[PDB]
Amino acid sequence: MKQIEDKGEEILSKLYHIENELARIKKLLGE
Amino acid sequence: MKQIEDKGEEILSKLYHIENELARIKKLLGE
Amino acid sequence: MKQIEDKGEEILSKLYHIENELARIKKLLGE
Amino acid sequence: MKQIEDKGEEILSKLYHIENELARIKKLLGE
Ligand SMILES: [Cl-]
Ligand SMILES: [Cl-]
Repeated sequence: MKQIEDKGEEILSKLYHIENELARIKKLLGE
Repeated sequence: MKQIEDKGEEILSKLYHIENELARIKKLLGE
Repeated sequence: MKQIEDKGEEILSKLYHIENELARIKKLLGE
Repeated sequence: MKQIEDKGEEILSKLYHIENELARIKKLLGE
């Protein structure tokens, strides 16, 4: 189903957002 | 598919939670 | 499909793991 | 389903990444 495929996409998009958050936090922490 | 939908909802729920927890951490570190 | 349902489950399980990591990090940071 | 499978793989890939990034942060904070 394309509804499921589309949900996969949305999920992935949230994971990229999380990775951007982490990139910021790693710099705040001087990593 | 109704079950997959429930798993899709639970997953997005958790993702938003994680995003918000990381946003609170970034906010606190920036202070 | 049950293959997709089972993948949903695995994904969720990783999100719980992430939440546990975060719980630890929030305490390290005195939140 | 082959496409959903590729999205499932990309998602798990990202999750492992995030888990490892958070593990490195917890390790560094505990030092
Ligand atoms: Cl995509
Ligand atoms: Cl489950």
